[PDB]
Amino acid sequence: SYPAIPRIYAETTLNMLLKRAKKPRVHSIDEYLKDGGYQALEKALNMSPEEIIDWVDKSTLRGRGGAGFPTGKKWKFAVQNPGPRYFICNADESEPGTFKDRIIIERDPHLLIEGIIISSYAIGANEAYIYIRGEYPAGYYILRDAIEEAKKKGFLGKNILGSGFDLEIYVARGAGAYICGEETALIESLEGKRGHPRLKPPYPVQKGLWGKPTVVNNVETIANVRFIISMGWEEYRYIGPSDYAGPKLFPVSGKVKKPGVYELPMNTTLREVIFKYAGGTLGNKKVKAVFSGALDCFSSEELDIPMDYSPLGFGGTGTVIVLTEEDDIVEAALKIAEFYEHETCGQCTPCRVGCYEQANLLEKIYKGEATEQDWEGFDFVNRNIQPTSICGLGAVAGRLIRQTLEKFPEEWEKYRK
Amino acid sequence: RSYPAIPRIYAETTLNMLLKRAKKPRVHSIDEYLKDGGYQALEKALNMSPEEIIDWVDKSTLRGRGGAGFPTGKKWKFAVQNPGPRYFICNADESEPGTFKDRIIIERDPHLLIEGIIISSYAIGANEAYIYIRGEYPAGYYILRDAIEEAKKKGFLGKNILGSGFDLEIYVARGAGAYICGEETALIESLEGKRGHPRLKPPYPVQKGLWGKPTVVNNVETIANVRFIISMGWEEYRYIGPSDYAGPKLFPVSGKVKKPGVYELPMNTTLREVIFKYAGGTLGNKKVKAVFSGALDCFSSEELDIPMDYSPLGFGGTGTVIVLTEEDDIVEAALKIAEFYEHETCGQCTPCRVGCYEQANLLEKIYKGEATEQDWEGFDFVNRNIQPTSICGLGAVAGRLIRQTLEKFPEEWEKYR
Amino acid sequence: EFEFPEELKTKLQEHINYFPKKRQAILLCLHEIQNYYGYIPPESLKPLADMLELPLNHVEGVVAFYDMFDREDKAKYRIRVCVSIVCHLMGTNKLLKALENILGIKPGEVTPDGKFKIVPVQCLGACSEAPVFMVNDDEYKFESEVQLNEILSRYT
Amino acid sequence: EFEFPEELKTKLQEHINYFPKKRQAILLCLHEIQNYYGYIPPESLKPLADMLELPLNHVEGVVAFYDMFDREDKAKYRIRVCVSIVCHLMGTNKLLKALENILGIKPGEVTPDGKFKIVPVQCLGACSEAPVFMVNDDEYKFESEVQLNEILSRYT
Ligand SMILES: Cc1cc2nc3c(=O)[nH]c(=O)nc-3n(C[C@H](O)[C@H](O)[C@H](O)COP(=O)(O)O)c2cc1C
Ligand SMILES: Cc1cc2nc3c(=O)[nH]c(=O)nc-3n(C[C@H](O)[C@H](O)[C@H](O)COP(=O)(O)O)c2cc1C
Ligand code: SF4
Ligand code: SF4
Ligand code: FES
Ligand code: FES
Ligand SMILES: [Cl-]
Ligand SMILES: [Cl-]
Ligand SMILES: [Cl-]
Ligand code: NA
Ligand code: NA
Ligand code: NA
Ligand code: NA
Ligand code: NA
Ligand code: NA
Ligand code: NA
Ligand code: NA
Ligand code: NA
Ligand code: NA
Ligand code: NA
Repeated sequence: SYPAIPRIYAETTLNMLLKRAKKPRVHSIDEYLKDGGYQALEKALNMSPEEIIDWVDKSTLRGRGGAGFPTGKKWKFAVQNPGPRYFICNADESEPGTFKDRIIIERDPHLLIEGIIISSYAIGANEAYIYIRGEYPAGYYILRDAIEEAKKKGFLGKNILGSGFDLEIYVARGAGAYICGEETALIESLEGKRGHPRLKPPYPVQKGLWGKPTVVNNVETIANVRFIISMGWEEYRYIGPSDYAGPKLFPVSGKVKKPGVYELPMNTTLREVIFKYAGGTLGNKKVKAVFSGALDCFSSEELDIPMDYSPLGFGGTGTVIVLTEEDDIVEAALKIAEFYEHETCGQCTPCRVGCYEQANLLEKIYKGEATEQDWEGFDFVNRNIQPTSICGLGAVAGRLIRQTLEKFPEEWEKYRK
Repeated sequence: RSYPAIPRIYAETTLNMLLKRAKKPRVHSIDEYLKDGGYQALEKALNMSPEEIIDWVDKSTLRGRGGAGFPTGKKWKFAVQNPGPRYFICNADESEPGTFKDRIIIERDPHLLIEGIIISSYAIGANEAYIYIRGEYPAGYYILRDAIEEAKKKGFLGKNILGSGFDLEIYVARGAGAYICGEETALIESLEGKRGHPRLKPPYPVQKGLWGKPTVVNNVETIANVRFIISMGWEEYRYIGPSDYAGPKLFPVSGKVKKPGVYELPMNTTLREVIFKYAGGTLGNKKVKAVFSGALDCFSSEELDIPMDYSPLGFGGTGTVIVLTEEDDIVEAALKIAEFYEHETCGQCTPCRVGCYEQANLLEKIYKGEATEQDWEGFDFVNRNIQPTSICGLGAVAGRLIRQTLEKFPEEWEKYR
Repeated sequence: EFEFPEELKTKLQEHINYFPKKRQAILLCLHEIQNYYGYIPPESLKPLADMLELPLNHVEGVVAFYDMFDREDKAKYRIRVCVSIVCHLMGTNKLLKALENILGIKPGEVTPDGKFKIVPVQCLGACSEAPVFMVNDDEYKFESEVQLNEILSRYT
Repeated sequence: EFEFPEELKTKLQEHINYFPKKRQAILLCLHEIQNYYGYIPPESLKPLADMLELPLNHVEGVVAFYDMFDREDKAKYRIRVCVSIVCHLMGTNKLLKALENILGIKPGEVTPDGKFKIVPVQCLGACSEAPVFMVNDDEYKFESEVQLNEILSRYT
């Protein structure tokens, strides 16, 4: 018995990450084994760590946490440095509009766990961690139980299936800080401290948990490892376009008829996501904007871009928040400002002060109480959150809002007039 | 999305239960249904034992709406006294002349029915359920299919529904022209892929049914009540209308009234009130000559003050009211009824097979003025000798209405002789 | 010889896969066949029986029993006219007259172009909207000839 | 004189023993304490500190930082209402209006009986089911007041 979870709609054209998680329920180990679960692990333990790294490299799998760093190269970087090494699954998923990782956690834990074990073995880590946000309590208990199940079927513990490889997966809980999704702050939290990002360099692959080589990979990244081993890198790359191959999860919300998670190839266009898959818009209103989480803002001019990692592609995490023609852009921007205000950890002064002032001033604008100086101030702080910032939050806390200013001037101008 | 054209049957309720949404002539999809507390009775049901649900439905006093008035909870009790697997079947064959009350649940408020099916199936330990819907309701069929998909998406169907450990799949089957497939044993024969031939009873479906296993067949309207029993509790439900015939009843009114349509009323309403207070009186303010209770009973203008309940002096049947006014030829009407039974006898029993044909063929001769004196005496005799050796109720009732027109309108028949 | 075009065969196989037992899918398969061909081709029955793992006489008997199925006349649109009590009381005869005036056929007949067949049927469960008729899956109240002509103009 | 009752002390020790190093169990411990009492007592921190082999101010620093922890208001049931972008578009304010109508409180406030506290939170990662709320660990989409009133009747 687990806490109540809303039944998010899930749909797939590729039937990989959502083969089971398209069904809104906990798939336990037996049902997992039935479809050939844990056989990729078995195959992996009969391979060298170097070869697994090679396959993940050649698959062109890239991180799904937002920074988009090649996974195999990441792993290769860590194994250049003496052990012991640690593997961390990043399940903090707290950016507005993003709910894709949780459906893997809640419906198909063993897809995740199988990935962690292969990955850990690939980098020689005997200690792995899932860091899951505190507001995902059902995910927490589902993971713990699925870990117990894996242990009893002999997939975890010492000398896993006679291989000589030992592994324990510990499940840690967050407690309300979006910044703890930043990998260095994640590691700080795991070491029992506040979620304060560390200055880079050094980089975790060199110096992370207890100063030791540490690979942090997103849940959805890890969800792909089973498949790369199972089908081989060459069959894997045949999925979608040669350039950006592989399955990808798109959490679609806002003013669409069918909000939910969609598993699609990355040659899909943003327009297709909205109109082909998510049923179009509510009331068939015209799309005004798409928020790529709390990162970017695309106009209705920019729908025909691919959902990939090309220069001109959507990028980000595939998070699609749809706003239609009656949605007030300033109102929406304020909500973004508020998020950043609540999530700056405050160690960098321009970020600390910017996030605060951007929200406070924008709220005055919104309420029609801004002075002429408040307006110029707002403009100014929005351009000056980033300086001296030691992590990406401060780099992007102004980004989306700046884009709305540049793409919807007429609607802002009305607030100024 | 897009469904076949359905006439917009008028609906009106003084109780606002079965016809709460279905008073509005359109499809009510899951979101609207949830907004009105949809599927919350299912949630409460799954936190009770099946035994309690059976108990509540028993104490509700709910009696079958399909025509035979068998107490619904008791029916469930009998089934669960036999070992599983068990099956649940929603009878949506509704093919009796004058009866269109079930279709408006199906087409307008499908989730009310689906909710009821799930609770009922859980009550009897059935993991497989069917809706058997007549082939001449294509819109209903596509609406039900779509609604089931919506239910799966929100996790009300499938495996381990809402963490309860209860599994259910609902399959939708379509009839293909045959009124007899509404008789429960013949329905079951059809579901097995055979002709609709009723089986000899005993044994009864609750003991030996679909694939010889314990089977509960319930009428659409019956199942539409289950939501209200769990939601309100059996005591409050029992308080609707007269205590001996409690709960909402649907009443399809047709023929020579101002407001033909389906009325949701308590069962202490009189036939007279149905016609004049609710259905707007008669066309042209003509005098009522008769009310056909579908193709089952014929009531004179002297019999309008009876209750629309299941008492011995009440209306009975399915509450189907077809109103005939002073200029309607009763013999012409009797012919149409004889023709119905002619077309619908399955033929297994000789007196039914031959009687249904002869009653119609001879009465056609009477109506057309071409009957010999022997034809008159024949018709009288065949009318009294359809029932002998009958396996099912069709042959028992094929002459009933017609006999009543001969007793209650002798002067009109004498004009034909 | 006779085989199902794959487009039809796929839908057929879906129905067969839909219920737990293949033979349950017989009525759905037959609806599908009558939708594809505008009728049930006699030749179509042996290969259906194969797919259902049923004897042919079983499926023949089933086709014979259920009145919606037609093995004799190909029609693009089946005009199902209710001939039971309520529709009779409220004007079935006026509907068929209007049908004859417009199409030039009576119950049981097909138009020369194969387009329309009048099928007299029992109560369609819409008696408050009598007199009632269906055009394939679409269902309507008959009001008048002119109104009827406009509905039929929608079927091309 | 503040001491954790045995049942709690036991659960805390489980967490401290779960990770390789004791200090890694601080957030699990703090979730436990808040679950047990309905807030984080200030008196709990010193003894927690001793079990983790950490100084008190480290522990206090941690409580101040992590938004799920509350040292001020005891509540049986925390109603976490999402106030971020997607829930806002889809009807956070209707959710709050309905909460006020039922419970008589606004965000920040605790019922007199101390049974329900409304906690405004950032995106809960269920945006397709906006507007989203939790009641302790349970999570739900808000549909309407009547639907909400029924959900809340489950917490006694
Ligand atoms: C403010 C901030 C929040 C982040 N939140 C997450 C998160 O919730 N989940 C995640 O996997 N990565 C998150 N990241 C990215 C991580 O720092 C890191 O790039 C990622 O977890 C590595 O996994 P990947 O290489 O497989 O993408 C965040 C980064 C920043 C700057
Ligand atoms: C000829 C004949 C036709 C019937 N048609 C129907 C029908 O269309 N729908 C129905 O629910 N019951 C019909 N019945 C009654 C069923 O056999 C059975 O009593 C009923 O479906 C049980 O459900 P209930 O207890 O909820 O009424 C028919 C019975 C006979 C004899
Ligand atoms: S940029 Fe902002 S969030 Fe990142 S470390 Fe600095 S103050 Fe903290
Ligand atoms: S009574 Fe008539 S309809 Fe019923 S089984 Fe016998 S022949 Fe068939
Ligand atoms: S009598 Fe014609 S539809 Fe009922
Ligand atoms: S915006 Fe509310 S759950 Fe994401
Ligand atoms: Cl990062
Ligand atoms: Cl019966
Ligand atoms: Cl100290
Ligand atoms: Na989920
Ligand atoms: Na967190
Ligand atoms: Na980083
Ligand atoms: Na604000
Ligand atoms: Na039928
Ligand atoms: Na018929
Ligand atoms: Na009474
Ligand atoms: Na019909
Ligand atoms: Na260690
Ligand atoms: Na805080
Ligand atoms: Na959540």
